[PDB]
Amino acid sequence: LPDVVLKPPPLFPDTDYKPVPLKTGEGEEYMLALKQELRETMKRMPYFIETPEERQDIERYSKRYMKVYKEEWIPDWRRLPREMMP
Amino acid sequence: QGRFRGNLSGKRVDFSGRTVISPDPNLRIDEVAVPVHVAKILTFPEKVNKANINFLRKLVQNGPEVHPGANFIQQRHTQMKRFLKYGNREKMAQELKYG
Amino acid sequence: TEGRSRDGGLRLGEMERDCLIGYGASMLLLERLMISSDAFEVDVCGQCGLLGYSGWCHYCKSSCHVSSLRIPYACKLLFQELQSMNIIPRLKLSKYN
Amino acid sequence: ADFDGDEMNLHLPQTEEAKAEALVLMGTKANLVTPRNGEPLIAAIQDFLT
Amino acid sequence: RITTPYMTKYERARVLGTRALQIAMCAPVMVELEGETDPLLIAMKELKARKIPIIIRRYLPDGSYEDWGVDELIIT
Amino acid sequence: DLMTYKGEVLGITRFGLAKMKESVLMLASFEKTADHLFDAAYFGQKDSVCGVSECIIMGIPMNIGTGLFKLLHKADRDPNPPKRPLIFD
Amino acid sequence: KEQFRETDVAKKISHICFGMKSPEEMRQQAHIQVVSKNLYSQDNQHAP
Amino acid sequence: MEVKDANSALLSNYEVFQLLTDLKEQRKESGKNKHSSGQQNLNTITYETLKYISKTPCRHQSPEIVREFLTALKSHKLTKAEKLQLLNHRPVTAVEIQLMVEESEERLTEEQIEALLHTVTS
Amino acid sequence: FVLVEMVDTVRIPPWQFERKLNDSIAEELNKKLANKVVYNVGLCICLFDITKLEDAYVFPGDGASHTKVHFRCVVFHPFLDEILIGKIKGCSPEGVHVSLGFFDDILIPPESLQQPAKFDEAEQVWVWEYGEEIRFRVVDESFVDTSPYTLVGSISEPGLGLLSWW
Amino acid sequence: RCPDCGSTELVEDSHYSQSQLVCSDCGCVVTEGV
RNA sequence: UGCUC
Ligand SMILES: Nc1nc2c(ncn2[C@@H]2O[C@H](COP(=O)(O)OP(=O)(O)OP(=O)(O)O)[C@@H](O)[C@H]2O)c(=O)[nH]1
Ligand SMILES: Nc1ncnc2c1ncn2[C@@H]1O[C@H](COP(=O)(O)OP(=O)(O)OP(=O)(O)O)C[C@H]1O
Ligand SMILES: [Mg+2]
Ligand SMILES: [Zn+2]
Repeated sequence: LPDVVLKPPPLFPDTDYKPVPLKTGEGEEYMLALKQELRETMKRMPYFIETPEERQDIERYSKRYMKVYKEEWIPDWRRLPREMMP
Repeated sequence: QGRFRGNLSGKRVDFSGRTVISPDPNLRIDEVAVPVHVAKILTFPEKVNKANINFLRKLVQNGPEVHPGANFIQQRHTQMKRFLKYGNREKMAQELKYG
Repeated sequence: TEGRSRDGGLRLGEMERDCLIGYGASMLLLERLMISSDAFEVDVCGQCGLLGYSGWCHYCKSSCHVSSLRIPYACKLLFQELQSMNIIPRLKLSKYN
Repeated sequence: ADFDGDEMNLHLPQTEEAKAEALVLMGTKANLVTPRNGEPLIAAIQDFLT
Repeated sequence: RITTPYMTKYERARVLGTRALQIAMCAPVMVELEGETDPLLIAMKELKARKIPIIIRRYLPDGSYEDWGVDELIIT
Repeated sequence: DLMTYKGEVLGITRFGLAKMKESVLMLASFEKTADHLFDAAYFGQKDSVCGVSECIIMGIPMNIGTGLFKLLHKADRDPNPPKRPLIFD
Repeated sequence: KEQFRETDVAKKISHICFGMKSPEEMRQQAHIQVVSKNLYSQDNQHAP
Repeated sequence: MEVKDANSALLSNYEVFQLLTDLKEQRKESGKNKHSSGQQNLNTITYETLKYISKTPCRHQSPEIVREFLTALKSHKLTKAEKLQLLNHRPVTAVEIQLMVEESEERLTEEQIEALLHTVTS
Repeated sequence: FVLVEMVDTVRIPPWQFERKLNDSIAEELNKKLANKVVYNVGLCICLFDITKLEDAYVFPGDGASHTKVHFRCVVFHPFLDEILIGKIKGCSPEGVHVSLGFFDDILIPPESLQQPAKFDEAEQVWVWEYGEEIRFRVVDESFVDTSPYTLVGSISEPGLGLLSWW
Repeated sequence: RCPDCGSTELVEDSHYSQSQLVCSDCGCVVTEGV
């Protein structure tokens, strides 16, 4: 008959097989660097819309100095339907 | 005997009794006779107010033995019940606060 | 309990509930079947809709959305049994107003 | 009932609102007639008709 | 103004119960009771005197509502 | 009329009762408890507390009877009281 | 000094939303894992 | 117990002083034993805030003076926070406006300070 | 100091019906929001006024009078740049312990921006010479119940000169 | 001990089919229901 | 199971 267990099995049981190490070479490193560059450059892209901040505490003279300025891309309204114009 | 039919739709309650019936034409149609024995067991919680303060004082002074009376007192501040069979019932009657 | 030898109380069967409904006495029916029989105060979490304990929801590991609620004990037993059957009743509470 | 050994139940409400609702809606004087056809059920019986 | 001007038995019962509970909870009396130790009797006296400060809020099935005073309604 | 308000004569049996009513708790309490409960769990049908049986089960005053309406207190008050004026604004 | 937190609210249940729980939600809801098939101990106290 | 807007409208210390005085007089005119025993933190906070506002120069203020000061500062294109601070502090010295008051660069002009002092002192 | 709009369901028992509804509502709201800090709002002082007060219901339960009241209340919540005047109610090695006058002992100015002669040797020494001013910097709140304070804020003391007191 | 008077005269006296441990000096109901 | 109604 099967024996009784006093404590539950470990949350992460150990395994004798480990993951195969990653492939090495200039190609993999270049792809990694390019993916990191894409991560870094695609957040500042106008397509990356951020959450509109709201509930400003007060208005100040330094506003014009701290006013975030960023160019906005103009969608082609010819291809896009009319329901998306502001 | 399921939960819906046995414990939700119809369930047992307290403050109730079951007794045999007998005829008595001397009572009104809207009146029913209750025995003293059952009357001393089924209790009703009355709130001490400015109107029935003296009646409840007298009921507490009577005690659980005499038919007109009470069995337990629950204070307004603390919810610790007090049994009237023990202790000085007069001191409890004199200290009946509103509520 | 059921029997007199067991110090049991009377039973308001389904027909008694039907009569009370026909009379329309809602408060009397509530006091009989809820207040004086199996009244209890449970703690329900307004986020997941599950039952908590001592003002704490072990599911979400929080206590800000936990609120007290009056309920018949048989109804809580039914909810627990249904949760045991994988039928999870999610309670969405709201103000009485 | 026929007073031949029948056991009847007697319940005591534990709330003023329930008490008032029982006295008003379930009052004996307010239910002298049945809702089936309006005929009066609470009337004279044997030893009263004779 | 479109509902029945008569005060139903259910409204009577609920108003009497609420007033009895309030009086049992140390509420002021507006009829100068004369040795009435039962709150329900005081509530019935206030109803017969038409001095219960309660306004019924009758709700229509669609959602509309209307207020009716106890002294404004008709009792039987 | 209750048997002929959906355009079809529906009987009082469990089938017609299910076709007419919508509350899950009432159908589960009447007949076919496990079947109806599992069907509702699968459909995820949210059941309201508008019916009478569910009000009795959950321990809340039923909508029928004295609970159809609400009561208001005739307290001495003044709706929309005067507001303190703002000096700085 | 002291934070404002509501003591009790007159919450009224609106409706019951039936559904199902995934094994992960079952693990999250549960507190302990039952793995012993026996009920009581070997000692004479027979503690669980 | 939710809030709709935590920054609905800013108010100076004079409004708070008037509200505290009104609450204090209504309390001493309608003092209740059980209501006071239930929560005594109200009395403490009210009295201590009133004493704090009394320690400040907030006294000798009236709605007409506040309106006149606001109308006088409206011509100085100053922000609401600056005038709020000037009214709550009532600076008698110039250094208080030169350095302590924020947004000093390009706003003092070395000539408007005299007008600000004459207005706040009047 | 700033006004805050709130909506509260106030429950008045039946033994307060002889009193005016508005006065009782104001008293209850003051008793419920006295010396308490509402999260992300600040420490409420007292009730300013009551704007909207709709019908008063009576539930079939407790039987009391429940009223949904919209009101405006005053709360102490700087705007991250307000200037205050407090008194030094102690001092610690890592930072002085200044408190607004009998208002709240929660202002903990960090000593990391004054001229480079800043240190506290536990003898209540404020600062080596070359009514205490305070410049609020940031607000911060935290919860309390986490098992079956809340307002400190940072204070700034720049080179204000202070010709009156060093 | 009794929570009100602090006495130790706690007796288990069933009052009409109601098991109740109550103080025997002042009558403060210590525990009730089983 | 026996009953009581
Ligand atoms: N003396 C006695 N006999 C009983 C009782 N209940 C059932 N029986 C007998 O057992 C037979 C029916 O058994 P059930 O009543 O179905 O037993 P059960 O309800 O499955 O048993 P439990 O689930 O343990 O209550 C009948 O022929 C009865 O004679 C009882 O309470 N007392
Ligand atoms: N199985 C049962 N279900 C419901 N009620 C019952 C049952 N058995 C008895 N009763 C109660 O007893 C009453 C039956 O009496 P009834 O049949 O009218 O007279 P009887 O027993 O024929 O007497 P006679 O033989 O005519 O002298 C009515 C009912 O309330
Ligand atoms: Mg018979
Ligand atoms: Zn949760």
